[PDB]
Amino acid sequence: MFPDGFVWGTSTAAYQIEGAVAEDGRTPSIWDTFSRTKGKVVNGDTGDVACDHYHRWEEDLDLLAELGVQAYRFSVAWPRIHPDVTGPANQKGLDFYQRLIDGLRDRNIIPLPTMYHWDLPQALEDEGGWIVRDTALRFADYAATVLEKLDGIDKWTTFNEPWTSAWLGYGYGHHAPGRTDIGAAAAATHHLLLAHGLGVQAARAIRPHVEIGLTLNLGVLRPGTTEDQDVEATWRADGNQNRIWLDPLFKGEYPADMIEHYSRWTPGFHTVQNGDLEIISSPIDFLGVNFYGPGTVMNVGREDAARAAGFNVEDNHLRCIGVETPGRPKTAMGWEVDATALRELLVRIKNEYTDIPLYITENGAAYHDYVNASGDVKDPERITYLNDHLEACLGAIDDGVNLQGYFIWSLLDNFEWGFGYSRRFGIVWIDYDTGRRIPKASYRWYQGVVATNGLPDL
Amino acid sequence: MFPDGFVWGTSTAAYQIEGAVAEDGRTPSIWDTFSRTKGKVVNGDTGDVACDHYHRWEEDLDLLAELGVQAYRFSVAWPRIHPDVTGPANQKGLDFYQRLIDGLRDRNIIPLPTMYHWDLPQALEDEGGWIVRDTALRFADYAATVLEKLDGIDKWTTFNEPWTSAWLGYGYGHHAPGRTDIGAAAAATHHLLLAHGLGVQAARAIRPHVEIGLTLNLGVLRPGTTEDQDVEATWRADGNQNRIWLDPLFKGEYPADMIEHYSRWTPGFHTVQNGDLEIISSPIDFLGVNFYGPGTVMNVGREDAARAAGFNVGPDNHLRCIGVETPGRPKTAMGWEVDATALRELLVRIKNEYTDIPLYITENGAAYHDYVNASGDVKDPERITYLNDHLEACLGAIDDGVNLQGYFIWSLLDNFEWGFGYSRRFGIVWIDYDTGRRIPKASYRWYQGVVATNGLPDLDGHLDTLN
Repeated sequence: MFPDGFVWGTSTAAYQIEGAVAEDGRTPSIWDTFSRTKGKVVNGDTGDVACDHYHRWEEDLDLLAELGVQAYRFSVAWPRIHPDVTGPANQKGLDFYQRLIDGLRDRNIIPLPTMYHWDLPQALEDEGGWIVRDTALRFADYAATVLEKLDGIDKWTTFNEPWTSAWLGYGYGHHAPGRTDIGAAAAATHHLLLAHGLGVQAARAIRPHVEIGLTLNLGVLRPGTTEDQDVEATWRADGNQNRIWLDPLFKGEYPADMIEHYSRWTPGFHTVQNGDLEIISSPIDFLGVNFYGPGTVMNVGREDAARAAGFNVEDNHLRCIGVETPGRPKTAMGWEVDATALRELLVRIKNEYTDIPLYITENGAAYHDYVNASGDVKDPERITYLNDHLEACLGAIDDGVNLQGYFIWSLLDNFEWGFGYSRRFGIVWIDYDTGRRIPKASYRWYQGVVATNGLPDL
Repeated sequence: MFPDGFVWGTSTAAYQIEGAVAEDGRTPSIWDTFSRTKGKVVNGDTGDVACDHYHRWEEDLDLLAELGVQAYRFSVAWPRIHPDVTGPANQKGLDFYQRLIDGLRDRNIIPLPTMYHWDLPQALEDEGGWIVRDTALRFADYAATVLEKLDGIDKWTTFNEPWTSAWLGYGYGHHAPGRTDIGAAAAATHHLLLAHGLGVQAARAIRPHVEIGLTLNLGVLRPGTTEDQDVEATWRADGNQNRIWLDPLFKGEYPADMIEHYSRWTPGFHTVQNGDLEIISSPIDFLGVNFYGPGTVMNVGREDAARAAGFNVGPDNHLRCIGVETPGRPKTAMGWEVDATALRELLVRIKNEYTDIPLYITENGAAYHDYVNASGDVKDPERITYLNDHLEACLGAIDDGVNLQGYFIWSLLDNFEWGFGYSRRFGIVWIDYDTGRRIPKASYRWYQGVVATNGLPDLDGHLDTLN
């Protein structure tokens, strides 16, 4: 049912699956130090070993080959390429990824590498991190090195979810580096987008050749009630989630109301200099989209109207709360499931912002899997999840949205950040103590979807 | 911190850990046929292989000895002992449990076997199951067989959670045999209690010196509001959960208000013949107590007033009452609300309203989503936090004057969690089912110290060693 040249695939990160945090001269990133700080990650889990992808890379390529995907999305580690941030390129770090790229090209699998998947070197974090403009500058120097040295790449991705690096990392303190400062996150918002622009600019100079875009975790947010108080609150969360990223990238300006909302904090958007938006709005070839589930939104301190509307129910700077729908399915993360939201998102991007090729670079869900007596890992709710969301994509394509790809998160059960290894997104099960790869029911089901280029009827 | 002769232990069940369902002449139990039915258990799971404790019994005994516990609860499988109930005892079945009991005493661990843990033979179910009276009689013969032919047992248990056997099995259809009939469950209620009573009396004649009791899963139910409507709705829910068991056992009568409530369904409590209540109320030496957490109760069709009060609610009802979730309180992997202070109220209530006999927490524990890490460990801090808080409440009960003389953690092994298959994990020992491998969790090492020191270490301090 899908188009002729539809790109199937699956996504991973660097820190989440690679491991070998010290091998070949790799320096500790912000997640090395954040995970080793107590109370930050469940059970004090770190990414020292993880899936051990750094050694078992050739096994994972063969899994991709047997799965039969057209493209494999992954991340290149900043601390591997430039351990010395200002210093020269570490050849050992460049050799690992080139070998990975070459292996993928051998199996006729298109590599889609990401420059930044939240693993910022600690040395830049000590000097302010994304709060300061300097870090955005030395990303471009990192980006340029990876743009020039690594060959065999046609498509590049600058950033993976700038919202999470900034607002969870500096705003709420869930992710690395783990600060609780609004002005710090609003500053990171600009400098991440700026560093994206510099990455795109670095691309067009070194490699006119290659297409380059970025990955965003955009959200679909719905008002719980139709009152002003609740609808306006939905508009604030929408702006923070989407519009403070989409408007700069595709219209060269920040939203008026979000700038007005974030006018209070410092540094924040005081770091916005004249000419930055022209850098940020550098024309990109494609847009990466990360969706999981929508969110019913109401105003802050509006719990009674929420419960009176039939719903169920870290400082609220956005002045809005999320509310739960009783009947709606949830994942192991606690996120609601509604495939129709993915359609609403892709159609909105088509209409309001950009008409460039779109790729679902990250779509999946956590479920509590286990190896049963026979040795199989049965996850029917993940298959249902992937299937339901893919029929939404079929609808978006029927609507006329330029959707040219889909990527399942993830290939492997990985280090799920704040929750450590206690949440599993992969379609391939992992025994962390041994490093064994057990394909789940999803892998087998997805293999049929990929090969036949369409969804089998369950 | 705890009393001197306090008995620490841990509990298991027959069908949940043993496996080898079609070996040595063992016949299908109700959970054999139930789990093999379409869409009764998660992912179509059964107890065919399970923890493979039937072949790995000696390994688990060694774990029990290394854990340092004074006792170990387990279930003796009815279908393994009497494949055909009309027929004689399967010797191969008897020798498995005798060798297990011998191994327990050789490792100086007190054996506390349970006659019935929900594995009623399928042949008995086909003839009505616990609905009919003859099933209760056939149990007395079964109890007689095990009481006689198994040596080394000082403390016996007749039934593990009659409520779950009756109401989840015959009333709501969530458990084996899977029936949805109120009269059937009310009948099973009486015949389970009757089978316990006959089992107690059978003990007095065959093994005079042994102590015997039963295991009940009692609940602590709080009214959602202070209105008459919800308080009385909780009183109905309390009758089903607690009082239609406690009053027959310790008062020798059914609660009048519950008899009036259940009179409309047949067979129900019309199956009560003359002199049953005296059999049911046969004096028992101890009472097994199961508790996992409380539940807030409100009247039926009162979802709106619940949300108005500040609760969360989801989307027949013979008890005419619903459950509501207090949003603030923590949940386990099951979804059950955690509140250790409720266990203290339950124990004190049993002391005041009913009996002063020795009590044992035969089942207490929680389910969480454990995982084997790169270091090979299975750290479960929330389970340590759970057990600690509940043990702190036990020390309160013991201070209050409650005759609590023991404590058993559910469970020893990550086993077949009935309806939820292997997807939910309760144990203190992780299980790799595909190989059969066993990995003691952080709770095991925590409990190992608690049992050894006979007291609770600092909770926040011990969590620091698990990072």
